[PDB]
Amino acid sequence: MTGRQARAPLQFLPDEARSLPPPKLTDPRLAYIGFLGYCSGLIDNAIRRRPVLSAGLHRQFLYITSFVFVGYYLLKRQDYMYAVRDHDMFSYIKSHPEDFPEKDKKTYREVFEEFHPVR
Amino acid sequence: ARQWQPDVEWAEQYGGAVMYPTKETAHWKPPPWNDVDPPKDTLVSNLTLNFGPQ
Amino acid sequence: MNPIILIIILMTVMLGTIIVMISTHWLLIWIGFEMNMLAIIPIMMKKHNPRATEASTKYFLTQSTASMLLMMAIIINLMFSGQWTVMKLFNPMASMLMTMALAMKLGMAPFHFWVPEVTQGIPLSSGLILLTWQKLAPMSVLYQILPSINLDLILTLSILSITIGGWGGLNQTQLRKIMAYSSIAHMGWMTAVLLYNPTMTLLNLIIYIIMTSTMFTLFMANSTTTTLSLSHTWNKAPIMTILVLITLLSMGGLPPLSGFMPKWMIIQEMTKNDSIILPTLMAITALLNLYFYMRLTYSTALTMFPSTNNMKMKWQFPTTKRMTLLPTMTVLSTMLLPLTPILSILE
Amino acid sequence: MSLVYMNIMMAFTVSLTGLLMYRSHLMSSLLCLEGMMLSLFILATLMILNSHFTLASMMPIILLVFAACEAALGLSLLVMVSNTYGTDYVQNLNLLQC
Amino acid sequence: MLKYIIPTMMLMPLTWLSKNSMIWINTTLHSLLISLTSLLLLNQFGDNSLNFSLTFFSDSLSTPLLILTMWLLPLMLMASQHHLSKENLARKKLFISMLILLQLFLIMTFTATELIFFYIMFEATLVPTLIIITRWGNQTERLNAGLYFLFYTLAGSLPLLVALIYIQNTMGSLNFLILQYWVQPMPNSWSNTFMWLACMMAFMVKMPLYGLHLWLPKAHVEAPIAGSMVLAAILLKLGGYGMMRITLLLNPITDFMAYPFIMLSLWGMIMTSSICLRQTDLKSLIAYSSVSHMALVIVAILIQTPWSYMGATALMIAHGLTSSMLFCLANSNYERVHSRTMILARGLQTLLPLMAAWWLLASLTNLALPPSINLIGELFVVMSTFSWSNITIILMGLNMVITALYSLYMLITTQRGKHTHHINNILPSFTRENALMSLHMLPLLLLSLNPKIILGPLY
Amino acid sequence: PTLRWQEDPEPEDENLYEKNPDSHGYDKDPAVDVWNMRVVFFFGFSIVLVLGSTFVAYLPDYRMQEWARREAERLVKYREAHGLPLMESNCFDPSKIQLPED
Amino acid sequence: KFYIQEPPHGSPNWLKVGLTLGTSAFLWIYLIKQHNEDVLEYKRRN
Amino acid sequence: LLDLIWLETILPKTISLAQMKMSTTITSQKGLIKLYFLSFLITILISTTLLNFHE
Amino acid sequence: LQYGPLAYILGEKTTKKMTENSKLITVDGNICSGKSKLAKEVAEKLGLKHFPEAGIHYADSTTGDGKPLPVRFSGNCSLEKFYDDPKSNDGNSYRLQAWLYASRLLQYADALEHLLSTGQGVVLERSIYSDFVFLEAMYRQGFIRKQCVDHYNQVKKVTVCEYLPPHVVIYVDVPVSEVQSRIQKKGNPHEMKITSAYLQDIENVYKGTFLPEMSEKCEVLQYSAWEAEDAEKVVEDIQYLKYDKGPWLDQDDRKLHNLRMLVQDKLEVLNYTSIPVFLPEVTIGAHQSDRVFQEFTELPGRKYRAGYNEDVGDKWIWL
Amino acid sequence: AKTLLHQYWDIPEGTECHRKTYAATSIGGASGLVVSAYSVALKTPTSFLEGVARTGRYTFTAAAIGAIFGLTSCISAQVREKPDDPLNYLIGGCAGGLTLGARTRSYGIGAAACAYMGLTAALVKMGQLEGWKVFAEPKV
Repeated sequence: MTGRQARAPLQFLPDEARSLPPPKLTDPRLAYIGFLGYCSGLIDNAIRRRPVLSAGLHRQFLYITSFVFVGYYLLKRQDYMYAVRDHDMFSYIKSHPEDFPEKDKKTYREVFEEFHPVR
Repeated sequence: ARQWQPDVEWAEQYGGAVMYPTKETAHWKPPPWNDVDPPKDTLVSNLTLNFGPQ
Repeated sequence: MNPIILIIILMTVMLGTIIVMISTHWLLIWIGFEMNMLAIIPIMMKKHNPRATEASTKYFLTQSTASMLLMMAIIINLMFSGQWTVMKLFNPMASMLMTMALAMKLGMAPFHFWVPEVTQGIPLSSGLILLTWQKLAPMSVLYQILPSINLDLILTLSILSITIGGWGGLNQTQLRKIMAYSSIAHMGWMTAVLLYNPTMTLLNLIIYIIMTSTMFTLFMANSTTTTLSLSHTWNKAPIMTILVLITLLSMGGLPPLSGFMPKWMIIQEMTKNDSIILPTLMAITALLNLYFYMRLTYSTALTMFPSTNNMKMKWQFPTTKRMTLLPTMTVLSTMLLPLTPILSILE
Repeated sequence: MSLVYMNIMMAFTVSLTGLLMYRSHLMSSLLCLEGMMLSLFILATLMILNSHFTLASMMPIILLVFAACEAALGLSLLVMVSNTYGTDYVQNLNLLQC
Repeated sequence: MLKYIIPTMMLMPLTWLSKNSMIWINTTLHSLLISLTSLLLLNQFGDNSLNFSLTFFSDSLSTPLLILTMWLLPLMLMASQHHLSKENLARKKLFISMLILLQLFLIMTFTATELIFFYIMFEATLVPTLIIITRWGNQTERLNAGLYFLFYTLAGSLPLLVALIYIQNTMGSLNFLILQYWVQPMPNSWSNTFMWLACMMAFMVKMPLYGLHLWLPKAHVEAPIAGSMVLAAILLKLGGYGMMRITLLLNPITDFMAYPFIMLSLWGMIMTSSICLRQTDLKSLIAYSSVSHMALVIVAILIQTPWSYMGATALMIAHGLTSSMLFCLANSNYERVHSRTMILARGLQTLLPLMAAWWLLASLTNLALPPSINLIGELFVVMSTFSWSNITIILMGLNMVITALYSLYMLITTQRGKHTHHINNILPSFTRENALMSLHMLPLLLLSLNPKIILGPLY
Repeated sequence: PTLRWQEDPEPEDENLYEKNPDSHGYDKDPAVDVWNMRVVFFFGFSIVLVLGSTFVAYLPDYRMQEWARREAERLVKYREAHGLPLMESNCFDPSKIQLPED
Repeated sequence: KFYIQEPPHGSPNWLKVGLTLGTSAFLWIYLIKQHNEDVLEYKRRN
Repeated sequence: LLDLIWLETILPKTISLAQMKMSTTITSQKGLIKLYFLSFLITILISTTLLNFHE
Repeated sequence: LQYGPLAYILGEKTTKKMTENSKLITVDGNICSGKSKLAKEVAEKLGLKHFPEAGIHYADSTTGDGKPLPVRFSGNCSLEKFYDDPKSNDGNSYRLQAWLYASRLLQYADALEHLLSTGQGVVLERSIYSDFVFLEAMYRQGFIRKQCVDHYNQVKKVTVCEYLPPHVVIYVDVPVSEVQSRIQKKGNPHEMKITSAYLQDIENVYKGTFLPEMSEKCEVLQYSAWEAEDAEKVVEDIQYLKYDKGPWLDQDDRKLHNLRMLVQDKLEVLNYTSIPVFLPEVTIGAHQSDRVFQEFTELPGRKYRAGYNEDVGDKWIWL
Repeated sequence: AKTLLHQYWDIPEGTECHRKTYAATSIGGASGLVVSAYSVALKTPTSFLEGVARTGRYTFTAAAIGAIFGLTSCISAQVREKPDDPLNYLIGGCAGGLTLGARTRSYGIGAAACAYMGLTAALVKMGQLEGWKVFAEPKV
């Protein structure tokens, strides 16, 4: 997609984003990001030859805080982008009627099918 | 420890300059570990001049 | 090489790339590419040896002739319809010259003969920073000038770049030439999708830069140039082994790891067009550029080469180098399979 | 079409082929880079004077100050190459073998 | 089935922070808890599947295979000591957690809604087995074995993805139910033949078909025992599972382009049952035995009969059990004599007087003795193929004769008649090995009593 | 005049017998071997095997079987009682059809 | 105990751990405040 | 014959030797940069006159 | 610790710590003569730090506690076996030589690092140039196959050619019989078991190659056997020594910064210790390396970054 | 050029022979001149006479591949008269592969050339006859 809010160039979220709900508490994707943050802390304890799962707990909580925060803002922008994609799609649906005809859904009483019986 | 381990001839295969030899690969050499090729001597420009008599 | 002056030169590399990103005027883009060249020369020759001298020579000649060919393209563009906007061009000849100048700059298969030469003799910091920025910045310009490109040009360069970067990579027993051939293959992938949906290409740019950052960080961790040294870093440093395992399989492109989200999303928004024979050819060649990764992984961790001692001396001294940002970039590069709907973060 | 544009584009293409094929001197390669600079200079300047588009006469002065500092960088590189060898030939550059 | 997924994620870090001499009991006990938990699922009633929000469902195409995998995990694990016992505690934890991850992606693979997710979990099945067999393969070409494994499975499985994206953007989403309900035949064009050839060829490589079965035997002779059993049973029956899933679409052209594959599998079945008669390297006989049985499976899948599909899933489950057992006895013999060669290890009638009974019972289940479920599978496939062509029963019966011949020759060669009186190091057989025997065969007979479960969705 | 190696002649036949002949299959800790006996001979045979055998001995009517038995009995009793032929062909309505005519 | 000529670190400073915990708790408070503002904005607009 | 050695000569050998030959012809180049600029020249000329790109 | 380029820029300099006490004085000489006596005499009478006998277990002495670990972790040199029978097929000369080279390079980097750290100069004995001479002499005895000498020569070409030489070299000369008398009087039989032509080749090479190829770099003080054991005369001769020759007079500042921030984190130096070339006397195979590294990492002191090593300290691992 | 590969597609298939074969020789000779230009620019044949000889060998061999392919295509199309099946060009690709093996005077490379060229040529005719577009839609 090309903007379609190619007016404000790096408006990270307009007031258009303040009408859809934000990502809620204990959504599974932010919990996945938090587990990835704990894994980042585990491997940061692993590389520096300090004991893994020990003596770096402030760094553990730092990494978890940072990744949960960044993933929260990414989820917000993500949901705004899919919402504006959906709304522009439906605006183009409602705009032009005649290019999108209602296909006359014939029931199976008259819809013929080639069969080719398999043995 | 009874398990097979890779050895000196596998090590000789996975080394050298390039892996697969040709009829032309003999000019390639393994790189120096310093990445430095120092020795050459440039004294041909000891250029003479006859500050002469007159 | 005073460190204040090094901070100055790195800020000028940043400045050249930002000037490329920021303008609508074509001469500012040419200024940005040139300032990028001028400051990326002395990130090389951080050592003394004349290998860096010859590498900087070859890189300077090819980079400057690509920049001059781009200036030719802009000047013929304004021989025709005269505007300084970065938009759809108004000359097929100028689009031809412009795509070939960018093909010489960021590496394509008729034009890549300087890339293992420049990456062989230089240190790893210079190689990392030139691979990241010199494969970043003209993707912005390509993203801008995409609506006026003959598709034969980009597509032929991309196919041939992937297959040459694959076929060259099998033989090298170095490391930098393996990484450079992989760079050519990924630039072929990142160019091949440009005329269809460029969000795919720019997200491939993000993922490839994260991958190359993890790679050259793990090679800054231990001064290794051959696979022999990789085996000795198996025997001296054990977590490095499994990280080389995971990141090398992620450069391979295997699905439960996060090297798959670049390729497969490209194939999705590629085969929603009527091109099927070309994605299956390209992805079989992406099967081809994985064998040198496999022999590299074999030489590191899956097999255990005999190791020279004095590691008995080295065991008292742990890995006391510096790491740029190793764990964050690592677990961002590896465990990012299920966030494929972070496709749409880009636009 | 302003027929002088044909000969200046001809001079560009000849200077480009001279930049590409070259015998032994990297000095001559930098010299053909300087000539290609001059060719793009004269073509862009005659463009701007045909158009009377004199707000943007920035192309000549800025194009040639930048490409001339490029040529200065190349000259210092040739100084370094001829320092760490005897001459500046294309031969005795075949080390760092691919 | 997320109540099966999340205990597997809650089983892995326990092994990481398990103390010394306590990794084993924890992993074994909790995997047996997972086995009872797996046994809870078996509920599939009547007309439909049993669905679960979008990702999960269960059929009898998937339920006995899933129960097979989760029953196989402790058996796998308890085969996998005493040949890495002197290795490190950290490397032991790494190996066990790798197997747990492989089980997790296998459950992901069998409980899949979309074929895209099936492809992701297919090569997720691929990746850990590589590292396992190449690291611990314990011979000089475990390198070559892992490399052939990975390149054949990728290079076959890869254009399947492009065909699946094509089916995605030509028919909407890729639920198995929508593809039951929105499918329409695609006639004999050429591109239909290419798409069918890509999908079926990816699965052919996974089976293995006879054209590309050099894949298998190096990866069986050059693997540790856990990866051996996983590779054989779960990977080949996973390939057949995937073919049974995809073949619901594209019916009308398989009659036109299935004639080379059926022929290749039949003649390769005869040639493979002949080649596993006369080889050395006792391990590899069961490898080509598995090749022969999966060739029979392929013929059964593509001749498209309900009798054929019931016999196909019966033959899958029975051969998975029998081949996993017989690999474990082969590992017991290699623990004894340190050979892998057939003609060296001899005797074992005086010595080891009840290990021989498990060799006998395994070879009789392989022989298709008539209460073995192998015979139920082979019998239904024979009925269907004689309905298919009325003359190909001769290849079936010749396969039957040669199958009984090589299996019983493998019995009586090494294990009937005379010790070589220079071996002199065998101890009497451990309770662990006999425990793995009675964990293999007691569910086989107690499934052989009331086997109405394991037959397919065309019950 | 060359060796190419340095490593020791290893390993040996570390018999798991000749130390603890009462012991079961795996490694040298003589308590947790008894614990393994307990866990694999109570959780593989006692609580899993015979419980699964009695679970598969009777579970509900898998694939609707006894339901189908009794429903077929009642329907054949119906079609005996009304005199119409049992299992008439054309399961769909022969009137509710539209053949594509020439 | 057991060391010679220094332990280089291991005895941490008392500005870096306080800095990291302070900015971490600050970012948690800021994201909680952000979520409360967003729920208020959503329920005020709809 | 037919199983082992003939399948090893059909599938892996032909592919592997083709990739070996193409690798040992592509990467087997020397450092005369005149040759690389001549490759650039013939690439520009094949782009101009052989296949039309401005047309 | 905290040292780097950022602390260099935000800090003052690295230059103003000069001179006349910060110096590399290096007393070298023949075996059994030039050792801790004269070096600790000048360390007394100059007020300047000293380094002891740079031997096998210096790499043990440089960290943790200074316990000499046995030769399964700090060997496999077997110095007493080398003095008993230096002829074995199993390899006993070159592993010892490479171990001595790496340990002397470590102590040389320690000396240069403490020299750059504000002073106040160090006195050294038997540096790495002398180790080069030592291996060349025992090659002249015919104890090492020449290919392995070429391996060591490649190591020496790679490593030392980007460092600095010492300031001054004080040579001790003692002839054959007086060395034999002193080595009798010390009483070690393994020291007595060494042969005389070995000392003769040490004398020949170490007089005819080292002192020539110094060549007014590393200015010298060549003392004989009769004129020695006087700290007064040699310390007076060091204060005579005007500092005008060698690379040490022109650095200017930036290469000193490179040496300060390169000699720290000593594995950076140790990157080029093992090349490898694969060495049929040196490369230990896989199984022995595995069990040696495991039975090293179960020592309680060297157990994963000793600053964080539990049951040693540091009583702060945050609950 | 695109215009004369379009001329090669311009003949009905069908037969208008000597012309389909001449178009095949032209395409093969153009490809041989391309590959000979690469192989003379990347080798320094030293000297110009050997460069002319190598270019002559590569152009004559690629043009002979084109000639023999056009010959057996023309004859198979005249005989069997079926423009549907690409089996005619399967035969054509194998004939070109065997003659490539003859011009390289090896047999294993020739048999592999028969296999690969026959399958790719049958694929080219097969995808042209069903209709698979060249390089792009380029639309969506």
